Amino acid sequence: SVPWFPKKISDLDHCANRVLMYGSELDADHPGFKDNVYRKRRKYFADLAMNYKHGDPIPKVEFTEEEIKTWGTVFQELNKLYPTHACREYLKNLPLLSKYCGYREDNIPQLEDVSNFLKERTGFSIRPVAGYLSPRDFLSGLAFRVFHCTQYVRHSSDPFYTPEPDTCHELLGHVPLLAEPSFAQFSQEIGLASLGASEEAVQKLATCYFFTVEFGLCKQDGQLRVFGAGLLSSISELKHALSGHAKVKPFDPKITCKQECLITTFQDVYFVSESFEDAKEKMREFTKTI
Ligand SMILES: CCn1c(=O)[nH]c(=O)c2c1nc(Cc1cn3c(n1)CCCC3)n2Cc1cccc(C(=O)NC[C@H](N)C(=O)OC)c1
Ligand SMILES: [Fe+3]
Repeated sequence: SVPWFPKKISDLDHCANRVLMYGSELDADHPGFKDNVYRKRRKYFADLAMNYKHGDPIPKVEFTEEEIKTWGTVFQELNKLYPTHACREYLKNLPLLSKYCGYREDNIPQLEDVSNFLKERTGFSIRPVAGYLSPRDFLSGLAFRVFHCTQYVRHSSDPFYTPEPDTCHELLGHVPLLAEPSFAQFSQEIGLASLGASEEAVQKLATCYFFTVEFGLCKQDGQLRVFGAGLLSSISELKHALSGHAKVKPFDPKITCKQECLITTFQDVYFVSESFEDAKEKMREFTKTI
């Protein structure tokens, strides 16, 4: 029996509010685990996502100057690295987001503006998410070109805190590539493949997603470049990825899906896609077997 899956974009209303672990219930090792002010702020962001329904404009948020500063610091340092690290598709769309969506050191972009930009570019849109979803539900969003996005900012105490996604990771890591048609097609086809798929096939697709969309490397004009959003929002690992101290394998779904996804350290291995079009072709061949 096929499990329930969303049939239209508004059906994600019934997936999105199935959060297994809420964004306000912080990890024990979270930098703001003892910060009562930060906890209330996270509960505010999580209620915004919980009350969101498809069709709504995404609520616009007044970030605090503390939150702006944290973004600014991350923004400054990553932008020094992008020209020598990021893939050409990333570098092409970043300036368009500074122009149209307010990407500045002194301004955190709003998800609604970014979502309206993505809709025009690739038909991708944003949905604020109140915490961790099952891989089935999270990936099911991509089937309708919906990216479930966190809206909160990481704790100001530790601005290089990379384990959980925050809105800095979404905006600097994911969005510039969701504005690229070839990548948007690749992402959506992961989403389509998981709709009603077995729990086994969902987990394999999630693992391929992790080592492409989140931590992928690609070869361009003979060079290794970064396109994974988790690398593009992590100063330390972005540098580590294109250094000679990291192990690298070609992207191959049948081998890639066996790799453990690490959470609290650098990845043990990164997979290199030849291009987004080729990765998409490899996933097409792979999904037919699962
Ligand atoms: C396909 C796998 N996947 C999934 O099955 N479900 C998701 O909901 C999900 C996801 N993949 C991303 C997107 C993502 C995740 N990461 C990065 N981008 C950048 C590198 C760090 C991890 N999400 C959305 C999401 C939203 C909110 C929280 C978490 C979360 O991982 N919380 C930390 C930890 N899980 C936790 O709850 O406490 C131990 C993830
Ligand atoms: Fe991510």
